[PDB]
Amino acid sequence: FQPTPEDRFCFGLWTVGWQERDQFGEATRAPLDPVRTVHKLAELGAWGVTFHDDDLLAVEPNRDAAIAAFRKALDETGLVVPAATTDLFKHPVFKDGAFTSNDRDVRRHAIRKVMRNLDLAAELGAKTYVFWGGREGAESDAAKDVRVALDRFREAIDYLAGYVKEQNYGMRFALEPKPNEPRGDILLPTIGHALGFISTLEHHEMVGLNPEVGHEQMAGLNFVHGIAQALWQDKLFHIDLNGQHGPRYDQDLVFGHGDTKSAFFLVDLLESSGWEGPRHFDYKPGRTEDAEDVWVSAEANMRTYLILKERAKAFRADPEVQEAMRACRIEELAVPTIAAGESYEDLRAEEFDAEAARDRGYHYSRLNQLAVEHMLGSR
Amino acid sequence: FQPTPEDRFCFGLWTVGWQERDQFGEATRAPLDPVRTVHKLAELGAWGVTFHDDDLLAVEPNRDAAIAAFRKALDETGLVVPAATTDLFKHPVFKDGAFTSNDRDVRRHAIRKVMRNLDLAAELGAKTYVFWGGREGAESDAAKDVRVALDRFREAIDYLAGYVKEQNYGMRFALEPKPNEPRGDILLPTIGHALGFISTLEHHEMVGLNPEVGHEQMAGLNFVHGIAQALWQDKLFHIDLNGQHGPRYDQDLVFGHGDTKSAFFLVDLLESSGWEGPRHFDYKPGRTEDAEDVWVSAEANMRTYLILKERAKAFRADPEVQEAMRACRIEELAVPTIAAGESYEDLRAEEFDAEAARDRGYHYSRLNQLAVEHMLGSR
Amino acid sequence: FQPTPEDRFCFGLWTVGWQERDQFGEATRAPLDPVRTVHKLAELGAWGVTFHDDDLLAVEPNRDAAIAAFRKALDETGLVVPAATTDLFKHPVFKDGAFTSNDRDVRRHAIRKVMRNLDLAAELGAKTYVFWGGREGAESDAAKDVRVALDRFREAIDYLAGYVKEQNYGMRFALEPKPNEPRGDILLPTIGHALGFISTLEHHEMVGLNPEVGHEQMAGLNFVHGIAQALWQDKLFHIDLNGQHGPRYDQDLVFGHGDTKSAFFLVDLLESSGWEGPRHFDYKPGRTEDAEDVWVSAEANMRTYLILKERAKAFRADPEVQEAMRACRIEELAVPTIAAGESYEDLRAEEFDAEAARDRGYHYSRLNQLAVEHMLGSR
Amino acid sequence: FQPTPEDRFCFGLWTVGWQERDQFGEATRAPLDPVRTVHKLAELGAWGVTFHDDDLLAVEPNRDAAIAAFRKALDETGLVVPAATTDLFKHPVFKDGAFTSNDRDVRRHAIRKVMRNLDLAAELGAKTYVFWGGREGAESDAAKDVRVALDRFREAIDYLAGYVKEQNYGMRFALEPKPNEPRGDILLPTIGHALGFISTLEHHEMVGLNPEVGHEQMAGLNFVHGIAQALWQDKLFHIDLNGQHGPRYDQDLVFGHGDTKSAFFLVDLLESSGWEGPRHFDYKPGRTEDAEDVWVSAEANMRTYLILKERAKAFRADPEVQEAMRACRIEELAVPTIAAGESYEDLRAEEFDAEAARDRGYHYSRLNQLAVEHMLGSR
Ligand SMILES: [Mg+2]
Ligand SMILES: [Mg+2]
Ligand SMILES: [Mg+2]
Ligand SMILES: [Mg+2]
Ligand SMILES: [Mg+2]
Ligand SMILES: [Mg+2]
Ligand SMILES: [Mg+2]
Ligand SMILES: [Mg+2]
Repeated sequence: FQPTPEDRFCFGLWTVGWQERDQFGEATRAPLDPVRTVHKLAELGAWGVTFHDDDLLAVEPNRDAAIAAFRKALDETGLVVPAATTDLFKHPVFKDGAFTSNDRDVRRHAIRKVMRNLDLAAELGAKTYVFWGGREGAESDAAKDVRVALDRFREAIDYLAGYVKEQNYGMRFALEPKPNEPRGDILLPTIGHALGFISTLEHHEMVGLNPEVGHEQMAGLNFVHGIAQALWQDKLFHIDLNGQHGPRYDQDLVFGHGDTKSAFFLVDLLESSGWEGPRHFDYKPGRTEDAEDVWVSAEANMRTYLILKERAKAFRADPEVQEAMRACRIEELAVPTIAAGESYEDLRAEEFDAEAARDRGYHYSRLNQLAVEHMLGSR
Repeated sequence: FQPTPEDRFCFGLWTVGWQERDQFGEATRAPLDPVRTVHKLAELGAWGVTFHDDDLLAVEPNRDAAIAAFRKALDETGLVVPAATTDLFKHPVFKDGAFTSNDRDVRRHAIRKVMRNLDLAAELGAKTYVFWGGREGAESDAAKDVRVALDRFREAIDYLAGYVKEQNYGMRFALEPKPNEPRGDILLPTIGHALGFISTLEHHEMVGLNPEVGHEQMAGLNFVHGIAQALWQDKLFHIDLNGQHGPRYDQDLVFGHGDTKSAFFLVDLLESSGWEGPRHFDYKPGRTEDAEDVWVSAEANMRTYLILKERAKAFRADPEVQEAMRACRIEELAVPTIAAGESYEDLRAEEFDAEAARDRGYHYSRLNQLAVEHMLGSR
Repeated sequence: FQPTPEDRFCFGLWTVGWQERDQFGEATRAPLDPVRTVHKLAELGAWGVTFHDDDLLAVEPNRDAAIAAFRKALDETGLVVPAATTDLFKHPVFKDGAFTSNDRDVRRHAIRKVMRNLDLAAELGAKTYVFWGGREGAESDAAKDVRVALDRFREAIDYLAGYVKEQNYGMRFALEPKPNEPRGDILLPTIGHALGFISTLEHHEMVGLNPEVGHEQMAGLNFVHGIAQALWQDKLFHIDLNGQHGPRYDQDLVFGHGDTKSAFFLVDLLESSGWEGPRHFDYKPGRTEDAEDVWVSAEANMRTYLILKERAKAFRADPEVQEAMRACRIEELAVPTIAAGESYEDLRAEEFDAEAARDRGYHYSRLNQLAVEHMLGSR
Repeated sequence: FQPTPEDRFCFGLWTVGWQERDQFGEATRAPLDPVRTVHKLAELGAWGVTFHDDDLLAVEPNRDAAIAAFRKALDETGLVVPAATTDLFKHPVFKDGAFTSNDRDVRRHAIRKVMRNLDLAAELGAKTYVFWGGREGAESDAAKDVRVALDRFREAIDYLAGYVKEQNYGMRFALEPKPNEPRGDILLPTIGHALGFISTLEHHEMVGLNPEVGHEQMAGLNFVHGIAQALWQDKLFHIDLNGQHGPRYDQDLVFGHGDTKSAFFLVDLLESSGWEGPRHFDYKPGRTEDAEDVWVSAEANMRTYLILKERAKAFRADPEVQEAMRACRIEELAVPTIAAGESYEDLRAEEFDAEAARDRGYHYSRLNQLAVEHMLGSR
């Protein structure tokens, strides 16, 4: 269960570099030099790293010197930068939003900040750029008219998309939904809301999703179903893997360590679909954990993914599972409901005896049990 | 606070006619004759009624005789039928889904059942047809590949949309999202997921949403924000009003009796946007309630809406509120971030002093308090 | 992974016998003869069966004949009856509550109904009697003063406890908490609330808990922590095992098929604590499932428990895990904070350098990863 | 709606003094001098203030000078200190717990820190001392054996209770339940769990609850029902008022601004029960809000409470409401189920015709609607 380059595992600098200052307590770890993160991640088998613009400054406040030290580390290790993003949430000026601040001068500041990091991302070869609208939203319904906020959100995203097209950066945008926290409610709270928003964009073709396991689970939604819809619409441009124990604060646990059963079926879907995107982890080591524990937790993300991958591969390869699937008539769902040359009257000429068929079973008990037994390594 | 025809209040037959058989107990009220519902609703000031195809049979099992008695009641009262829908969830053959049953013969049965009621809906003048995919989904991830289920869901909806176009019925379709119950997870679980799905339809122009207060709240989402996005995309084709106390079983309370503050801001948004759709109630009187209580609860829906409407009208008309809104700079959100003749270099030529502006306040405390005081009738 | 009598697995008649009529659809399975359930469960390795009084009537409406057929089946198989309970929730007269109905004649009916089944339970050798107050509660705050409802709840439970003492039945009572459903909120909504209530009872010594995995999880609570507190107070008199996917309707999935990670740690705690109670399953096979699927799902409960038991046994036996636990200083939590002969001034004479110790790590990353790897059968 | 001393309104220093640094951003307000808070709160009509030990140091790092400046402000204003508490959650040494840290030296540090502030609280006349175990818990099940953690929790609380008895401080302890945040799960997660824990204490008589509106609502529980049980057990020693929008991060909104309907019924219960405790607010002004907004938000807490108090007083005084309550037979719940001289055979001699009574209604529709109409100020 050792990670390989083909696994395309990657981490944000802000994950292993998180200082673990929470709502009720001080930081428990010192700032981590991104240069050390790049070397330690490379040594563990990570293929790539991602960053917010300001992550580069964790120990070096001079932006030019911080960028140079980052690139030197990437040169020495061969670590790739598949994606980058903007910090539009820490600085107090974004307290009311970034792209959707009431204050026009703040909105323009946000756009300019992204443009500078778009420039840097392209030079590093990042072909995907992530947008998490963490400050876009409100704590009360009177504070923000969401129709007008979406006007400004659409305006910012389409403006930036036209910018990258003018520069011929060849990049795609990935919107990261989140239902709440730090805002009482965040705009585009789920995979679905972001998909609906994307379809109104002038530049819709180059905008897709960066769904996060824990974010959809904060709303109690099924992450596997959401990823299925993202794949179905060809909008899975990025993914963020972690763990979460349902609707509460964003926990950012190690992938597989929240809803493990859902993680098993997520890996099953990613692998079986042949999705070729990076397996990116957006997690926090934990406030109990020291500097050495950090690398244990980074390894744990990749190892858990690899174990679940083997379990899911064995699950689908098992003749007992393929037999159970046929008993459930799962493959019959792929047959079109309507035939190619079939008219409305052709359809209404056929009848169905619903009373003869009312006692059909679908035998998911067997398939469900084989799935669980495979996950637990007992088959 | 007496309802008028312009209020466009309507009820489904299945709401006041619910027998109150739940997961753990028998029915507490006898079947209600739809003819009596039409007369009692008309007497209370309702403008319209809606129905599932099979609702018409509550006391009369002969479909032709049940339709005739329904139409006679509608004739005598002047009650309108703005919308109709299909029962694709009670009969055991739909236990695995209707449009997304594994069994092709069940999928075709579902389509034919809808087509018959589309025919009847058009004759009654319903110009909106509602689809709640209550059986579409699964209790376990192994049971249903959602990519393939969405293929079949899209296929059914587009097929039916082409049917109504061929018949020149002039109707629009309204998809009703729901996150769970009766299925462990339902396909298209939120307003967002349905919007994303609609955008892939061949007949996307004639398909929109029927969001339900309690359904989005079962996922902890902000119903006012979701309706705002539906309005923003011009997809609010129908609405279902009721109450809910967050993530639990679907409660179907009287509108305003769950999250009252959210109901206040929902009415504020519906009225201020000028949305002209019907105010439809999808609720249950309650298992403690007898046949007479039923009509008290129906009146309570309309009365609560009307009180909240007056409170929201007074809220926006208050000079103190308009002053607070200006202090918050709410109106400045409507100013485009980017000017019409502004280039990228024009934008990057301007700078922003983020440190000079870090202590700006937005003064939502005052606006929030005026909103609450208006809701509570104290202003 | 074959069940043995020492595993003490048991099922309620209402679990495998559930007809799968839900809030939105008809029953999909026919009534199941309890006689057949007793034989089929015995054949699968179940050790015991439990029942509501009225479960015995599923196919035989004559109570005396139904009891006789039940006892004959138990005689032939050697199946034990460790516990019994009362149906105080199906009949319409309980629509407002049973012990806490406003109507005094309903409260007295409830008490008499329990007394009759207490009599039958004793004859069958049940030494634990379960109380699920499923109708005790309200949908609105105005409907039920909970202080007065708890007066009546306490009165009923203490009255019944004195009855069983007068009869020398030697039984204990197990209160089953549930946060909601079918009521908007149920009285004694969690393990905690039931413990607090029990401590006010005259007969507190003979009253404890029947916690259910899915019930605490409907409130987002940690079932393992709750069982730990129940064990800590010596009040775990019964347990109900199933699965649930967080806050939504009560799902009654196969044990281990909801939050599998929590199920792993629950089995770890039950086994390591040496708790000797029965492992009772309160689940539903599923509405997609036919009569044959039912027994697959019953077997699946016991098999999943047994696999998790082996994984947890291997987890604790692993020297790597014991080493990780020592690194975390887990065993040091068992050392009393205060020594036996230590005064307040002795304690205040010692000082602690909090700044020297601020960077201590607890190394849960390693222990967490070993736990997950053991659950997944990879160690 | 102007606050008076009899309203007993109070605020923690940490509420209006919160700097609004959250999980994703910097502080937006400067540290607030507690001296200014005492004067500004007094001017607004607050009756009291409470504090964590370390709150006194917000602008003055010398503890003796900070205490002296605090007491001078209290002298000048006549503001009372009804309660105090300990910061056992900010400092990194508490990252694994305070009373339930694995490390014995940390547990003893926690106890000594509380003892010093118990000493100061007594001098200020605080007769209630609050314990929020915010760091007591875990993010994973392997990290903390809750049985052993509760041993140490009980040990600390009983030790401290014996200390205050030895000193003759005459104070009572108030345990503050919270389900999660900052820990994945917190020990004693609800009102119920704390009540059960209290009943095992040697010093149980002097230990009760400090329930917080938003904390129970984070678990989806009914705060009014929980307060009812606390009152019923005579354990409501303190209360914390704020607002929350269901299961998500702890929001700390202005009281009445989350679940307003529940706040209405909470005020109804507090006032009608005659509970004489302080009405304490534990809230945050909001990250959008500046130094002046802070006092608007403090006033808003008291004003919202007072408006709801008037609405609830008018509700109960309304003859229409008393008539509706009688129709519901609410008063009949107060009649004991069993008569004083009634034997088991006397009870079993009476019979109940359940079929004659199955169609009784309870008419909560009318009472519910009158309650909502009163809350909205329309009666
Ligand atoms: Mg996150
Ligand atoms: Mg992320
Ligand atoms: Mg509903
Ligand atoms: Mg509906
Ligand atoms: Mg259950
Ligand atoms: Mg149960
Ligand atoms: Mg709080
Ligand atoms: Mg508090």
